[PDB]
Amino acid sequence: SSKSVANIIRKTIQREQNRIRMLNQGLQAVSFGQVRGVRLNVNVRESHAI
Amino acid sequence: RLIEASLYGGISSAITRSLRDYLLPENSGVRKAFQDMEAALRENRITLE
Amino acid sequence: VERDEVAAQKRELEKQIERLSQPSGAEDSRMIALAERFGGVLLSEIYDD
Repeated sequence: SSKSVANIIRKTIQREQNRIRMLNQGLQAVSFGQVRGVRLNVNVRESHAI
Repeated sequence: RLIEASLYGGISSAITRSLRDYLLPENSGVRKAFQDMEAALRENRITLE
Repeated sequence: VERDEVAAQKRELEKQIERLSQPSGAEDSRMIALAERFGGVLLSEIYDD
């Protein structure tokens, strides 16, 4: 019930954010014309954060 | 979609639309607990109908 | 008698299935709360993958 569900959801979210952050680093400093880097921006929706 | 988008090149429209569907794996742990806990009610409701 | 015996098998099957359900199938009745009441993590969950 309650808190434990929130904790498993939070840990899953945290793990996904961290893995994305690791993938994200391999793409730093890639030169394509005037583009110099690429990222996958991950964010949490407010209506679900509250 | 992946292969042909690579073949022709460019920022694929379809990949861009459904980005979460492509980049995130689906996790069962959050769900199956509640499917099993929910089971007794589901059977009862179906029986009543 | 045949009805009751088959019922016993079905009950055993559901109990067996239920043990493997959630969150990382274990003695979930108390273990999840026991896992958070100390600053720890369930070992079976560490070896999920």
